[PDB]
Amino acid sequence: AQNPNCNIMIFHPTKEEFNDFDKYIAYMESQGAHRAGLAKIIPPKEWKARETYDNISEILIATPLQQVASGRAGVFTQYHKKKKAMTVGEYRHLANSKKYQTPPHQNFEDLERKYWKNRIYNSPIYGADISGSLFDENTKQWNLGHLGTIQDLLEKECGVVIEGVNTPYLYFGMWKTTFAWHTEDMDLYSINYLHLGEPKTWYVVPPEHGQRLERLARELFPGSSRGCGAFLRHKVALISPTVLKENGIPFNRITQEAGEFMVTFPYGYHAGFNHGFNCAEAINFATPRWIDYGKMASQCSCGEARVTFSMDAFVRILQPERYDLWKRGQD
Ligand SMILES: O=C(O)CNC(=O)C(=O)O
Ligand SMILES: [Mg+2]
Ligand code: NI
Ligand SMILES: [Zn+2]
Repeated sequence: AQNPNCNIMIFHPTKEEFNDFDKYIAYMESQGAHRAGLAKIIPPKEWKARETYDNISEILIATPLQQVASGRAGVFTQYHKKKKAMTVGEYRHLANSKKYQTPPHQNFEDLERKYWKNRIYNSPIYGADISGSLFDENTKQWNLGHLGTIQDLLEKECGVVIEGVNTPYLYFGMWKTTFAWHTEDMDLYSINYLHLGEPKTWYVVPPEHGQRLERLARELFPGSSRGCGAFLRHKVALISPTVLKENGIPFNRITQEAGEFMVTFPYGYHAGFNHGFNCAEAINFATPRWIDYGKMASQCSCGEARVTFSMDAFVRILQPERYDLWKRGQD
């Protein structure tokens, strides 16, 4: 078996190998990359996502989210308070303010220490899930706005034609902005490109050990666990690496820098934080190997997790028994 310790792999494709997305994902998996839950892909040196980022300040962040923490430094939840709309220019200015900026630090490890020590005592503002793309239409390779769609994958593999579309989303982050422990909707893959700015640190549990994370999470968030059988779909729970180590949960960590791709694999739980002002673009995608994960994915039926028009069709076709009760959560 390739990659039996489930280490995060880093790939360096040539421009020639960067021409066929599906075939490169298949290559990565041949080398065991999926076992970790997360891989990094460094694009060829000749590739660029677009010519410059000089004209992005007028993008609107219609609902910035203030991420308010509760709990203890190692084990907390965050709630997202809606703030008034601001442009990307306004947001970058706010991110760079004395109140919100990244503190002085030695290296990524000192900054990670400061994050886990101090996160709960601040409420950074996140511009998340903004439909859109920053790829130039003339970028032909690994353009997250031109991938083949999950609907077409289901059609090619399974023969069923469904409604729905699949488009990318932009994330504008600042110091301490946080993504809680989750897998993707319907345990899909995701791909994330860091377009500009400061890094993003990721933590990931191997898919083969996801249930161990869930068991710990039920113990650490006992009331949430009673209220919903898949409460990590709410995307509010944080657990530090120290706590994961104390409880024997296998995981890995890696820092993504501007100009690099990350791929998360089906049922790879991940969490992380941003080092300072940045902009990422991400989209879900599927392969043939995904199909059985889609059939087995947990679902939120307390109704908190509340998810897309397009995810309806996936649940209807892959999880017809759940469909009924699931749609009660979403209506
Ligand atoms: O970048 C973020 O804030 C979160 N991204 C993801 O969880 C992802 O790409 O799967
Ligand atoms: Mg603009
Ligand atoms: Ni994700
Ligand atoms: Zn729920």
